[PDB]
Amino acid sequence: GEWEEIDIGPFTQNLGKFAVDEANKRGQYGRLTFNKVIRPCMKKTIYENEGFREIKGYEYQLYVIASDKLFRADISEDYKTRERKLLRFDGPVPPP
Repeated sequence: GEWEEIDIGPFTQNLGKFAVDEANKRGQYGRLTFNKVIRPCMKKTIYENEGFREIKGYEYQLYVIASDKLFRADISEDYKTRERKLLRFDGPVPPP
């Protein structure tokens, strides 16, 4: 089980804000207005495959409501620099 459901608290809500912010720069859905992240928020941890198998970072799967539409966002997050990248942002997706 590489995936782990995490809370949808302020940190996760801000992850959804990052997703909508990046989705707006992408422009695939035009200007979106972040509303909230809903359950479930899944986090997968990515490890070094060599040595002490340290954590490279994380990838999240978020269901983000933006402009009254439900989107599925996938975000990578580096472990050391916390720099985040929007991997995928698809919608409208069915309610999870």
